[PDB]
Amino acid sequence: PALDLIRPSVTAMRVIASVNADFARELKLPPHIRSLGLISADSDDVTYIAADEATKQAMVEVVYGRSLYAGAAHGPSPTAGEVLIMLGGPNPAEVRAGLDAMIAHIENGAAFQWANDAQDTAFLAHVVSRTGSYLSSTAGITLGDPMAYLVAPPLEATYGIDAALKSADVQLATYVPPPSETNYSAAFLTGSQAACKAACNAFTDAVLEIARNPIQ
Amino acid sequence: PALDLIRPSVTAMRVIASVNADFARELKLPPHIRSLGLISADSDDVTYIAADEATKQAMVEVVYGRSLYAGAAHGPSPTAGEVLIMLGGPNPAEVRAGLDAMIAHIENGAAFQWANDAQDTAFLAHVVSRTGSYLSSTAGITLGDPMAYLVAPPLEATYGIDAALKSADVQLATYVPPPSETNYSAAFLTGSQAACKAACNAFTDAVLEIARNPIQ
Amino acid sequence: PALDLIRPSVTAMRVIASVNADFARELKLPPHIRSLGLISADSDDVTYIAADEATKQAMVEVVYGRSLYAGAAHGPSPTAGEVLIMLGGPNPAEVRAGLDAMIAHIENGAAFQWANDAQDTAFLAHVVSRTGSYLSSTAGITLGDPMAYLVAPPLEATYGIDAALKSADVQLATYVPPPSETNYSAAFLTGSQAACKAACNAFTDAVLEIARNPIQ
Repeated sequence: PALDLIRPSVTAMRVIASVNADFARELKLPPHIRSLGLISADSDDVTYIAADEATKQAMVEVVYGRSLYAGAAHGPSPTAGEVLIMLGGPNPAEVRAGLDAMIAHIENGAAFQWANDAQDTAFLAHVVSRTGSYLSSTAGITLGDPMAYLVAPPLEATYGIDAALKSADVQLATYVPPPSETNYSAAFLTGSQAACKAACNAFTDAVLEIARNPIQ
Repeated sequence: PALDLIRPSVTAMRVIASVNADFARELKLPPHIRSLGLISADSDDVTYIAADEATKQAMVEVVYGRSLYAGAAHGPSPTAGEVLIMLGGPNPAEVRAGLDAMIAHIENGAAFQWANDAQDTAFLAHVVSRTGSYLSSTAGITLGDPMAYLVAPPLEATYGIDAALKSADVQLATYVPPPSETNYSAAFLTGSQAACKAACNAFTDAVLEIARNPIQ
Repeated sequence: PALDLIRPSVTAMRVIASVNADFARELKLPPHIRSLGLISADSDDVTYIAADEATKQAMVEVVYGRSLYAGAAHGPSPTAGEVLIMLGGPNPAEVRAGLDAMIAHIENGAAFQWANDAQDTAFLAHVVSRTGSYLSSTAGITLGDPMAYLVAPPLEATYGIDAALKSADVQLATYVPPPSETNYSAAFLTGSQAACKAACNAFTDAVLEIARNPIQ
């Protein structure tokens, strides 16, 4: 039913203890990063948040992060999900700690929710109370500060973003207009933590409203 | 059966009477445009034509217009369809008039047609007799002049475009090679109205030919 | 079962004996190329290899080559497959010879293989012993030299590329990170022919390993 959590899952994972020199150059890895952890999951935004959480729980940084066209439900294989994260580290131990943190946060952390009882529409309104290096890489987001991670289908997202910015003391840090590779739209809002929560609640109310009466 | 109209439908709609300042800046809205109408439908090109028709029937202009990867049949939700149009206006009344025009033209206007009796292949060959601001935004298209809107799968489209340019007194204004986000290919042809109709008929004949015997 | 060949098929084909002048200009065709062969198939990489083989078997060159978003299984129509190749030639005879070579190599040539018995995961590890103009267009690849064509889902591909570069005397010529329009990842490796075969075998072993135990 509406507001129930969609539980994402890790679909594939591997650790490259020592990345090949040639491939390392093509990947433009810093000198210190010669160990690489690969992970794929069926939910892109939840995974992006987990990767960022990983850069707080270990000596890792995101080397690569991209989502798939049309999402997991139209993926080329079960191992693909709709994302691939490559975490880089100085050694296999740090990489595994990072990956462990990613697994924990993909299975029991930030999660999309059903916008309706029909369960054909999904959205994400999540507060990252303390951003790590990854999310703070984005222009407008400072390392350690909080943020609201808002994701929804094109129209729900546009309406909801406007509705969030009017509900709390927050600023638009990054706006990803529709479509993303997955055909969703996304926004990263900044400000106080309590304010970000507020924004998330207003976002949710907007998406649910459209879910109930999509055409007024 | 072949040549039957595919009837598209509006999947979601909303009006933002007064857009948030911050969001307005990120959207780069002109000073006069502070009211915003959002609409999503299951057919991208038909919707693009409706939006353009709207800029003739009201004091609106298209702020944003983009289609989804792999189309409506592989959309993330029923409200997404495969397009989102954001119409901008000076006030909610103009925006609603624009949206009303969009609805009318999405339900009873330009429409794709089945290329075969199997109904697994679709195309669009439509004459926009008088283009509005939106379509005329495209390089080569003058405000008010006519044009042929041709859309078909990669090969059908390439063959048909060539076939249209040989059938009537027309020029290639814009060519969108495959794939578009929806995996179709498209062309906007220019010239006299009667000539555009001619181009549409030759386009159709080419697509049907391939539909009957795809491999000669 | 695992390692069985996926047999691709041509989905649509046509020859334009004499391309329209206007369209020819928009396509930026060289003066000598005024005949054009169009072909679409359900497998993009196999088709890219066939097109390249065609530039060896006839006086043709690839005018256009692009794949579709989310692949054949989520294509807009059966004629679309997931690729469109436009071969350009000086006359219809050369174009038809090129197309004949493309058909033969799409039906009985380079072919993806199932990574698992479930047959939900596919990969490509193929040695092009003598590259033609098309593949050698890519920076790092010399006309006539050999190469390994490696393709797999995001994680399988990353792991396998690293694994290939460690298995044989080869260099990374081109790396296409995930996702491609089809949501796969790809690599073109260079070096001796025997070495390329080696790389293909190590690639395959890596993809199969992940297929058996995707999460270690």
